[PDB]
Amino acid sequence: STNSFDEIYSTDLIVAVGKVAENHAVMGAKLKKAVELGAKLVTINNGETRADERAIATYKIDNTAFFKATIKALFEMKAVDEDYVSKIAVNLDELKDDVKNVEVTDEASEFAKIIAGA
Amino acid sequence: STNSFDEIYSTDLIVAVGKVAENHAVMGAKLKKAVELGAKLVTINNGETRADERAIATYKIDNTAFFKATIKALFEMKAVDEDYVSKIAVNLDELKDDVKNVEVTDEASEFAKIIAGA
Amino acid sequence: LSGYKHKRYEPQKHPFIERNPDKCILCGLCIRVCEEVVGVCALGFVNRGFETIVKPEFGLPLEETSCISCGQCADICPTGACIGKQPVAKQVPVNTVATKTVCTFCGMGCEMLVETKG
Amino acid sequence: DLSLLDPVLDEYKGEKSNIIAILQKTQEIYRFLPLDALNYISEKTGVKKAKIYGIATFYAQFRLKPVGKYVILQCQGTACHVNGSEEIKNALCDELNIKPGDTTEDGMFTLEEVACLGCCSLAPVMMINGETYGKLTPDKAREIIRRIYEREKNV
Amino acid sequence: MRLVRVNIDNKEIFAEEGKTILEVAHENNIEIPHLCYDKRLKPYGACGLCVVEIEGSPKLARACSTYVTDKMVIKTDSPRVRNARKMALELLLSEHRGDCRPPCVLACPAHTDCQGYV
Amino acid sequence: MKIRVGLGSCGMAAGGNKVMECIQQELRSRNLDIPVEPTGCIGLCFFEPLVDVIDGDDVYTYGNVTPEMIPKIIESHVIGKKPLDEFIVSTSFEPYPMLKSQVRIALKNCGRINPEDIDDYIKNGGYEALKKVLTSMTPEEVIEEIKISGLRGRGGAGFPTWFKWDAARKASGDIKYVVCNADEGDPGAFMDRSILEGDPHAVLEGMTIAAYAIGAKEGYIYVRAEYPLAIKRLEIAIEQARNRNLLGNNILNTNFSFDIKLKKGAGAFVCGEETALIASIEGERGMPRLKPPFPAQSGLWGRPTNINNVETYANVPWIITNGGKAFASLGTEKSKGTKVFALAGKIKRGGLVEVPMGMSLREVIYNIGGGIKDDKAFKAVQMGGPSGGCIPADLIDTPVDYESITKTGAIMGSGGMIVMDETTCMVDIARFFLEFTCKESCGKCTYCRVGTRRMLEILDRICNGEGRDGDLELLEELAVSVKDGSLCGLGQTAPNPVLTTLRYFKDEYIAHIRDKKCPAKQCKALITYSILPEKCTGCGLCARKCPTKAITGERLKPHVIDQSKCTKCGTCMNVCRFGAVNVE
Ligand SMILES: Cc1cc2nc3c(=O)[nH]c(=O)nc-3n(C[C@H](O)[C@H](O)[C@H](O)COP(=O)(O)O)c2cc1C
Ligand code: SF4
Ligand code: SF4
Ligand code: SF4
Ligand code: SF4
Ligand code: SF4
Ligand code: SF4
Ligand code: SF4
Ligand code: FES
Ligand code: FES
Ligand SMILES: [Zn+2]
Ligand SMILES: [Zn+2]
Repeated sequence: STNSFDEIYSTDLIVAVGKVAENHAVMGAKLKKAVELGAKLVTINNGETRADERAIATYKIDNTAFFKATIKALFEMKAVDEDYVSKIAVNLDELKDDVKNVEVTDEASEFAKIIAGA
Repeated sequence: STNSFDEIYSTDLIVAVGKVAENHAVMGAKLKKAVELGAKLVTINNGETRADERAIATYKIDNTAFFKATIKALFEMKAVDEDYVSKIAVNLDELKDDVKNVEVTDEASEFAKIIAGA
Repeated sequence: LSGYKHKRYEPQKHPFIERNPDKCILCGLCIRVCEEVVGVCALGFVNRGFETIVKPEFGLPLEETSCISCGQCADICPTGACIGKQPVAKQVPVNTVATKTVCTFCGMGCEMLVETKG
Repeated sequence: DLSLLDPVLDEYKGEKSNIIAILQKTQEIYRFLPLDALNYISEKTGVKKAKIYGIATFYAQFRLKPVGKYVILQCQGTACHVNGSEEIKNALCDELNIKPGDTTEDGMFTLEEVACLGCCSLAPVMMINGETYGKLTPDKAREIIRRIYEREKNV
Repeated sequence: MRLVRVNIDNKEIFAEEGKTILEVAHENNIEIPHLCYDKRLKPYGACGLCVVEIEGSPKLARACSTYVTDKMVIKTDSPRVRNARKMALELLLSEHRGDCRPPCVLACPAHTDCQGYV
Repeated sequence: MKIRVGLGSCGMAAGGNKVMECIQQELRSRNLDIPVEPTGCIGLCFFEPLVDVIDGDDVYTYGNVTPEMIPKIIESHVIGKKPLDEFIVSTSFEPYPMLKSQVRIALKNCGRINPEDIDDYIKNGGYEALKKVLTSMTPEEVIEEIKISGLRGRGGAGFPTWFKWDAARKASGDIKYVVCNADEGDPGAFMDRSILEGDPHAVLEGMTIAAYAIGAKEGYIYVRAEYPLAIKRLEIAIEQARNRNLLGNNILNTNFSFDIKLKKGAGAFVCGEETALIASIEGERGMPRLKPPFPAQSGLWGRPTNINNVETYANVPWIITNGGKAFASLGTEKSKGTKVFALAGKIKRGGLVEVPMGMSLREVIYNIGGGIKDDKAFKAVQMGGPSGGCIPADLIDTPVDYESITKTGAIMGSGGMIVMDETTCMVDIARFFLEFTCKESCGKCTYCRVGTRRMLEILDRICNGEGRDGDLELLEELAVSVKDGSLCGLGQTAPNPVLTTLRYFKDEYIAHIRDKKCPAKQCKALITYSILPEKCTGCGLCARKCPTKAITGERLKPHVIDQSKCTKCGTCMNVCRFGAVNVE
């Protein structure tokens, strides 16, 4: 993990992927508390979760292509500072070529808008 | 002593009698802090003190009569609930007779007004 | 102040939590913790006034509701109207000694006090 | 049945603050509150089942059991009670052999005590399916019950 | 920060603004009864055991929901408060069915924990 | 020529609907074109159904009308062109004396307009206050006008309405709410229902003026669903007001925009509380919240909310039109204006009255109400209802005023006024009020949840003859503890009937406890029905009327009661015209 559990209470946006609350009920309580404190919750899952009650965006996906579309959408809105990313990351052109032919959906574009606005 | 040192920070009015700050410098600092916190300071002494700087009333007395007149003034302005004092205290009529013939001065009346208004 | 007293206790088959309405002081803590902290909201008030009781959803057994068996209701109860059964062969009210340790069943690393006797 | 609830739930969908209105419409549709209907309301409205049960059991207008054909709203306000309305309720209970709030085993009468019906000057007052009766008396109330029973039996 | 000054049971306390009387008294090791309070939940005011006498208020105030203000005088064990708590506890015991101790323990002259060791 | 029939809640409970149907049928069969309208309750609820025949500006109010008398009235007044004067009860030139000592402000239009026609309300100086406020009045000017008028409460503990409006206005928020208590609460009060059935437009206009003063854009009416007539008339009035640009977006072609949604209450005495009304509107169970935050600072869904009664909202247009000083020139130095009282109980003339503040209760009863039914004695007035108290005969001179009534241990309350004479037991009344309180308590705090029930148990023991000695002081201690420890006002005011009855009528409790006798002969377990052999005539009516067949005897021989199987239902007194049965 990159960050600690405390920073959850102070982050702007939370993206909960999978059965986060179902498999770990205390994390569901922590997400509830964080959303009450002022965070924004986005849940990505293949089925229903207890965290959907206070989520601003709920995505029921079954394939990774969703995220790929998101990436393409992130490039379309010019939300990726490619200078900084090229300085810090490699395989950026390969990523651009990989996601260039995917179809951006309404759900993926909305997710990209939520991500870029946080 | 009837009360504790902490209550000084929370009392409405402080009457410092004698060389309180001169003999006990830390008490002078405590009075300065209490007046800064919102209290009102009255210094009674026969000479100058370092507590006169932030005092609302400064009295330079040399005799106990100043207090007696004060008591008489407290009776004249009807600031003594004699019903309560008669139940809690004795020698009240003797006190009234003792202070009946004294002369109320402007300083004593001002002190009595300060006491009754706190 | 003695008179009519409810007798609404019914035996239940739940392996972990035992609820006795006859010992309930109607503080609401179980409902408030299932709603505000856990977020499952499996308990609620039923009836009104002297007839008020705390019941799971639709008066169903705790197993048949959305309860996730976390035990928070039994942990917050002040007066033994909701208890968590002891993992022993015969139930016995004993004075235990508590040691702090860490749950090892998922990565959230929740801490707990294990209360033992022997 | 769980089919007539669709328009009622659709006209109050999207807000979890209309639950009491949904319960009132459900009671209008089904003449009582069925547990399966409460399950459906909780599923579609998004409100927890515990809160649905709490609201349903908190308010006096909501009844969880079927109610007989005739409802006897026997007013028990201050004016009627001062004018001797307790004896009216006792007479009705003794005649129908049921306790207040219950329904006869025949499924015909359902005595329920209510607040002021507005017509204090006719105290005591009892209402049966819209019809009103005022200036009553235990004997008179028993006579009304007997006349209603005989009139219905003759049909 | 800015500190409020309170007097709880003749003890001068410098508390922090935004706390309730329950929290301030817990910090200063003053015991106020409470049965429906929890730090994770919003106040409820049900049990009425936390009532304290605040000078200047004719009605007893719930320590779990009342906030400490500057120059406050609080009594937590005055005869009025004790009578209120006793009446609330008697009312709670009115609707209570249980055995605090089993009849076997009560029939032993030495009050041996028969049930416990059995 | 017009015909009006009084269709209130009590109007259709006395046959008013059938009277209107018969009038319409007679007019149709006679081939006549005369308007027939419904109208609210004028206050003479003991004369319903009331038929007002209007010729130009003259109004003739026939009372106690019947379908058989309708053809005579129609053919002699509408066709005969002459008042009948035999069944006439009131007229514009000589009004009923019950309406001569009343100064009416909230009930100004009640019974004198058409509740289902906005044009009739407009014709009688209606909605002009809203026009004036929207044209040439600042919201601060409106608040100052209400402040000068001295309006306060009219159905509560009594608080300056201007203070609530200013507190709601000064609060920060994009959206503010303006709510109304159409709930009556007190079981025996019907002023709000009659006002909504006879003058819903006054409440609507008052709500709109309150919103303009506050800045609200949406308002709520909390009417109990048990009152279908009030709901129907309110819906009709709201639709008519909307269709005339008097409610909704761009009211009166200006930037103001206020709308009202009727929120039907499910039925609870606790729901009348502000923090419980808010919960009921929000969809949760009506459990009262704690005092911080206050409804004015944050009410419905965490936004500023101003909750007021129906009567205080009806008072607003009159204050705006006639000025604050005119409203403040009536009453006393503290309580100013008029108060609506629902007179009921053992009274000769009951119904809605509107009396100026400072009027003595003796003037309200013996001068307006006509005295006591059957000209019996007079024991007490229960002012306030379950939260109020019993003002006895010796305190009959207390003026109608919040402070004067409060000093007697009662409260002004919503305005219910139940007169109880010498045949009504005080212990039974306290027991009845406590039973109502226990059946309507929200059951959150143990003081109201258990204290009220235990007090009810003590009173039941006293009434049932099982009252152990040493229960008066324990009842008083329970009452004081419950009063000073409960959360909301239901429990803090529940002990009031017990506290008052134990102050002015303690000897009744002593007799119920010490002598085990009922001074008023009302509690069944403390009385006895006995037949004097001399007085009886052996007609057998009482014997045949017994549900338990207690009384047996021979013909023309004195009947003998069966005390073993006597349920003390009191049927003998009702059925024996010879005065043979004696209760003692
Ligand atoms: C238990 C209880 C029931 C109440 N019921 C009503 C009611 O039915 N109608 C009403 O106008 N006020 C009622 N109130 C008073 C309200 O608290 C509040 O005063 C009212 O909503 C508006 O006050 P107002 O007189 O200034 O308009 C009730 C109060 C309590 C404590
Ligand atoms: S165990 Fe947990 S989920 Fe189940 S009722 Fe108790 S608090 Fe709610
Ligand atoms: S926490 Fe215990 S005492 Fe409180 S309401 Fe729940 S079951 Fe009753
Ligand atoms: S660590 Fe995981 S399994 Fe253990 S209590 Fe916490 S959430 Fe449950
Ligand atoms: S220990 Fe507590 S819950 Fe158990 S019987 Fe005693 S008082 Fe009641
Ligand atoms: S006094 Fe307490 S129990 Fe009674 S209605 Fe108010 S909050 Fe509920
Ligand atoms: S009181 Fe009723 S039961 Fe008793 S004798 Fe009279 S009629 Fe019969
Ligand atoms: S009604 Fe009166 S007179 Fe007739 S039998 Fe009964 S007691 Fe005798
Ligand atoms: S109290 Fe019963 S009709 Fe008014
Ligand atoms: S802890 Fe229960 S009222 Fe405060
Ligand atoms: Zn009427
Ligand atoms: Zn009696």
